[PDB]
Amino acid sequence: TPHVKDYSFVTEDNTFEVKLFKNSSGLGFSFSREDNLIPEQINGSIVRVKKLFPGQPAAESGKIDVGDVILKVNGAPLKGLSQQDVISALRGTAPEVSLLLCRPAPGVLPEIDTPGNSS
Amino acid sequence: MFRDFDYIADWC
Repeated sequence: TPHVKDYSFVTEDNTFEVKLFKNSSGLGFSFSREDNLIPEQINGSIVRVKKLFPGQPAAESGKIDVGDVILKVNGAPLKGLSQQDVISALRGTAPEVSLLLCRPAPGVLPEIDTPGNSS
Repeated sequence: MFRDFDYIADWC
């Protein structure tokens, strides 16, 4: 799995904060919240990136991958969150969007694969 | 089992 590194400060066994800015219009990235790993503890789901295109706010952000793990959103822990709160936070009135990004090691979590062939 | 509770379909 040829993986090129961008910055040493960025590893796969640590958490790195990700700051963003308010965007406009819809149609863009998508956040998946469908859990199935440990659905034993209701009210405590998690959020992850499902789709993402190059040149998008999340793109220029610096670095993102389909599966990223957000631990905190502008100070909103994954402690019981509605399905309309996250989105609202993405465009919240806040001045800036500061969230924590976590990227565990390869094996802990599965790999997301959306439609599209390969060649 | 072949069922759920809530779903999602919102993006930006």
